[PDB]
Amino acid sequence: FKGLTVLPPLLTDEMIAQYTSALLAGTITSGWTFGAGAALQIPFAMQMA
Amino acid sequence: NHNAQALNTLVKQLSSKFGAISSVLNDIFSRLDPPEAEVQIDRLITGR
Amino acid sequence: LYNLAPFFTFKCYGVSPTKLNDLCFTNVYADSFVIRGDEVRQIAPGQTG
Amino acid sequence: SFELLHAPATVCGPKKSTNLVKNKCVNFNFNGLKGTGVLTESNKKFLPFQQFGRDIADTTDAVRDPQTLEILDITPCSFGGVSVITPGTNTSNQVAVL
Ligand SMILES: *[C@@H]1O[C@H](CO)[C@@H](O)[C@H](O)[C@H]1NC(C)=O
Ligand SMILES: *[C@@H]1O[C@H](CO)[C@@H](O)[C@H](O)[C@H]1NC(C)=O
Repeated sequence: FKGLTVLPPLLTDEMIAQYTSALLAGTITSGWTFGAGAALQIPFAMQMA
Repeated sequence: NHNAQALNTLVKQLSSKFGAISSVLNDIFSRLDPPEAEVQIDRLITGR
Repeated sequence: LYNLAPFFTFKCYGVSPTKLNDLCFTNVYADSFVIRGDEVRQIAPGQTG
Repeated sequence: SFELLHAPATVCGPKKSTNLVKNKCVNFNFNGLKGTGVLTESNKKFLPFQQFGRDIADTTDAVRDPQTLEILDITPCSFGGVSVITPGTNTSNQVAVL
């Protein structure tokens, strides 16, 4: 080279995908409750109501 | 694309002479006296 | 050539006399002609006369 | 009057000749071309009239041998950055290096 290199990111794409999967599972299963304290389950129909 | 173009132009700009006789340090040192090659090296260093 | 003692003008343009031993020349013209003593002034580049 | 560019060149001063070294980081002087680099086998389809090649990224990748007429790729031998991992002076003096 000419002294110009690229450094790898700390978080791999698999880790980011895991974070996204966790967010999707939490929001599908517990609504907005998981973002304000303990995650409380609720059926999806009642959540959308 | 912006990152790639910035790095590519940084690589490409080395070929310019910046007013010196040549853009290669080895030639300047090989075919000039040190008192006369000093100014050429200074010009290239400042440009880079 | 350095064995010749009476050298009067030895100026070089773009090259150093001491660095000639380590250089190679793709083509060199031994353009030679005999001149008057003071005419060495006009043998210079970008100079009229 | 003379032209000062690189090869081809038919006029040279007195000098010595040394053999070929392959995959060793070696200081070299080819026909007045000073530098440092490692020479490796070239798979590039260099044409017979190609003297020295600035193929990619405007870099003097190759120079043709004045005796064996082989395509000698010129690359600088390996270099890189060094990082130091430490747990802290108050804790220990052990050090890991990256
Ligand atoms: C001498 O140099 C010429 C120039 O290319 C080359 O063709 C020839 O093979 C060389 N001879 C030897 C014995 O290396
Ligand atoms: C300095 O040493 C003390 C004693 O072990 C430790 O508790 C402290 O964390 C150290 N300082 C820092 C900035 O870690």
